Amino acid sequence: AMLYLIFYDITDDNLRNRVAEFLKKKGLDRIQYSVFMGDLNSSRLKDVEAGLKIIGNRKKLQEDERFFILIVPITENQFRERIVIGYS
Amino acid sequence: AMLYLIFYDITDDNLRNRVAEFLKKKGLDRIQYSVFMGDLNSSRLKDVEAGLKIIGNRKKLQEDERFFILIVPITENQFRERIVIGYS
Repeated sequence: AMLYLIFYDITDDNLRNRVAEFLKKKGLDRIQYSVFMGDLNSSRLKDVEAGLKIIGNRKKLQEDERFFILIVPITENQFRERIVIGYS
Repeated sequence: AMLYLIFYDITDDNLRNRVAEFLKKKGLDRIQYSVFMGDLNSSRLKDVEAGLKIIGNRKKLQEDERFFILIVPITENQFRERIVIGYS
């Protein structure tokens, strides 16, 4: 199974919490408030994608509202090469 | 030069705008409100990292404030394999 990184930007608190809860239930590792990672085969990737699409299956109501999820395959080595920047 | 994906979660509007402006000036391609990508060699990666750290060189003032940037190497093929989910 390939490793995936999942990043999201969801302004609605309710929808964001649904996404976080869903990804946790799928067994993905949470690495930041809005970032998860984990291994997914074809079946599990399809389930994740379908669930996330259902959560986003609505219309935006205000121009500054965002709902965006990016799922990208990565390798363990690439993840080890990551740079994380925070307050310092 | 390796391709990088840059995701961030920055609640302060001023700092977020400084990051977006900086990454644009560095020639990275913007792919979402808070996501960029592009090729960086060692020299250019170091400059990007140093600049982003300077922008984050302060102390958080309220518990729900976040400043997080993740830089990860990826390949063009991995990016072509990405899944993007939005409102639908």
